[PDB]
Amino acid sequence: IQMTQSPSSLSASVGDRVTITCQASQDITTYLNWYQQKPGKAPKLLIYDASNLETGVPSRFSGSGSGTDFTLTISSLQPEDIATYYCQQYDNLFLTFGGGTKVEIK
Amino acid sequence: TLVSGDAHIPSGTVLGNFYCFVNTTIGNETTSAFVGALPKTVREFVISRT
Amino acid sequence: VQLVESGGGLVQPGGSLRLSCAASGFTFSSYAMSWVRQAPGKGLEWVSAIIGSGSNTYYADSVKGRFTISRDNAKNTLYLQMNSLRAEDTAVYYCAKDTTPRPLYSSGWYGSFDYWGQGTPVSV
Ligand SMILES: *[C@@H]1O[C@H](CO)[C@@H](O[C@@H]2O[C@H](CO)[C@@H](O)[C@H](O)[C@H]2NC(C)=O)[C@H](O)[C@H]1NC(C)=O
Ligand SMILES: *[C@@H]1O[C@H](CO)[C@@H](O)[C@H](O)[C@H]1NC(C)=O
Ligand SMILES: *[C@@H]1O[C@H](CO)[C@@H](O)[C@H](O)[C@H]1NC(C)=O
Repeated sequence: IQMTQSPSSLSASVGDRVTITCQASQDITTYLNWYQQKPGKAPKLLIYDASNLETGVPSRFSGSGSGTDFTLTISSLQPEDIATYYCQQYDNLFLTFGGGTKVEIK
Repeated sequence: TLVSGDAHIPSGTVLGNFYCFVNTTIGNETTSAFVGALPKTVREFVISRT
Repeated sequence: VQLVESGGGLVQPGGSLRLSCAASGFTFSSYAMSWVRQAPGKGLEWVSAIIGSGSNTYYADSVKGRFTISRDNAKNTLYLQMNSLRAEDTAVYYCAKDTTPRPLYSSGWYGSFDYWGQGTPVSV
């Protein structure tokens, strides 16, 4: 399985509506995770099953998609959200991560 | 009832005595949930990690 | 819930290491665990995973046959055995915990890591 996320990087102002996509090159149906890794720290889980928001992250985040196309959105990009985001499938136990995507404020 | 804020107060209650609540925050979100009532006078307070 | 890794260091190519990761704050034998590494300035790559019982173990092809995963449920310790290391094996290794608890008599799926360790460096 291969994953590709676009864009590789992006920059937006505080309060904007950043959107990052991921595609699976194979039918994944709904099995997708979204992680967030701030610089120098361990990642955190944000969304599981491609749309189920985790119990300890604010509702600013949202995720949607099915099959081969998926998308993660930030309703109002706050300064705390500067990090790298990853998509990871688990349809096959030899699970693979994506290449990542970096956000920036201006 | 202004301080409690939430409208989900169970029926059968009597207005005129103190009811205890809990406010739970999840980031920028706040919810009020009813837990029950407590005696008028307390002598010891105990809370566990669980 | 807490995860702490140890055993990182510097070893010559062809050497071996004894990566270890202690777990506390949750029933250890109910969750599958996996090791995932991050090469310097690169994306995360999954290395190996083991279910709660230990009967089933999976490895990525870049590590297949060279490494060996194990777990000791008696004292909440997850191990990773590295053998015949190469140059591209250098990275930061994290031990991760799955989110789905499963019965000890079952063998099942995994892949929704909710907790991660601090990570430890490995240089070759
Ligand atoms: C717990 O949350 C409740 C809402 O269920 C709060 O009650 C409201 O608080 C806001 C913010 O101060 C006021 O503007 C409203 O007038 C309050 N009442 C209603 C009916 O909405 C309450 O203040 C919170 N309590 C504590 C102790 O934190
Ligand atoms: C609330 O408590 C005060 C305490 O002085 C009491 O006087 C009042 O009657 C109570 N309110 C209601 C609505 O019963
Ligand atoms: C929560 O959001 C509201 C509306 O954007 C804002 O006024 C408030 O200050 C925010 N507070 C926190 C703690 O995020």
